[PDB]
Amino acid sequence: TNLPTALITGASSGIGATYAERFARRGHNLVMVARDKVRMDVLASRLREETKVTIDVIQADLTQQKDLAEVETRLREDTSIGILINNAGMGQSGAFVQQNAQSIDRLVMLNTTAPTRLAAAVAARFAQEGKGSIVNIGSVVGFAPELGMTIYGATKAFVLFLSQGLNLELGPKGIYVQAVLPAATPEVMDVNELVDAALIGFDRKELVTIPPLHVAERWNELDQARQGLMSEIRQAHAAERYL
Amino acid sequence: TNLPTALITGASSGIGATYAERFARRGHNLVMVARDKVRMDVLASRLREETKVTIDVIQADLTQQKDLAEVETRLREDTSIGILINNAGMGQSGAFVQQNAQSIDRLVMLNTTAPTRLAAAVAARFAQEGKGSIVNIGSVVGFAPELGMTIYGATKAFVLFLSQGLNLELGPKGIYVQAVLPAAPEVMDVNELVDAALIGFDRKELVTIPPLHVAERWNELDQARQGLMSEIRQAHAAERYL
Repeated sequence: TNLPTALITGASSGIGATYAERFARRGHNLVMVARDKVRMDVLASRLREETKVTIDVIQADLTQQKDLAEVETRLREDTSIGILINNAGMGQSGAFVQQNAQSIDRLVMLNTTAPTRLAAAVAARFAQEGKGSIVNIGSVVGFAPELGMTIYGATKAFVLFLSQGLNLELGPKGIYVQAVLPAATPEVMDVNELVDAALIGFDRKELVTIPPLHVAERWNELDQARQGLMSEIRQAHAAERYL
Repeated sequence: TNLPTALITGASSGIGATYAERFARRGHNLVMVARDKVRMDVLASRLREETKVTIDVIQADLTQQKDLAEVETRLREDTSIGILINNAGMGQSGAFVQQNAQSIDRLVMLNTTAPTRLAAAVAARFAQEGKGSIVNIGSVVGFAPELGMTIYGATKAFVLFLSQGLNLELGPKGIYVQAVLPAAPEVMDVNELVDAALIGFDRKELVTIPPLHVAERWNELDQARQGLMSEIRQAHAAERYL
């Protein structure tokens, strides 16, 4: 059976690097995309020797239009790429009043605009072939505006909604769209634990995978509450409490 | 002084124009920001005659870095502006496979990056003065990925989270942050929607959803959200993942 090549963003460290290591050991060829080329080459050299798979290393600053369009083109034309890992370690630096226009641009671009454009690059080809996987790395911060990471959490709420919408749109076409929601990473989770758990959901083709969530029912309750709100949407007139 | 000036984006038609009309009749001076200068000038000329308030008209394509930076600068330096209406009529054209990189750029910029940057322009000054209002125009589509407007609804889910986070961050400093969520075949009158949103604005309501028939549904949804975070145990993966 064909094991498809996986393109992974932010593949130089953290979740991206661990995803590259796991897929290489599984037998997948890789396309590693990251701004930090030095760490990518170190990791790629080790994975080539250990796993004998093919690894192409692309240096790219996805806040650049030039670099992002080049990665988009690779996803569109490389028919061997059947897996896209939308990963970005880009977080928010402190409070909202400390953000400047430039850091907001980069934060939204890396966590929202770039993942959406990459999914659009493979969506048309995945629909042609009737197969493919899009794994979007969100965060549980998208559920918690109380944590004080306002812009970052907002981009993660974006990524979750994007995954839910892409599933309903691309699912019937044979495309698997997964949302992975790591914890804010006071002992936190090991990155090996996190990615191994995310892959257990990937193999089950789970749509929303939240490794740090103790009660899986909590998600379904939130989804039910969401759909329960939409059942009371009557667009003809405003509610009486506003009259 | 007295009634603070309100800056309104997308003020050329729809919700933005209706907001401009309501605030002008209330006695607020306006700063109207929109790409369509012709419709802004028609509306501004009439509102000047009817309401005698001051209206400054700024033509701005908020997908341009130059134009957006100018509106940010005006928000930082004009101390009379005490109200920001983050409004954008920008929607999505059909399905996701039909979206191109350029339309995605503009959709996210107008509905996500620009409102966030405009709020950042007033946040520091509003905290200085200890007062001010930020009204973010979201949508109920942010609750419904089933409607097939994936990117648009995603930007609106962004806007809702931004409002909730800005409330908890800027609220204690005296800043009011409101999220207004209009609906997406009989639709609602735009006058009803803005009149309903302003009823919540005067109550300083944090989340105003005019088309929501049962207000409790929102509180239940927010409770369900917090219930999920209460079961987040970050030390180890859940047992269901080995």
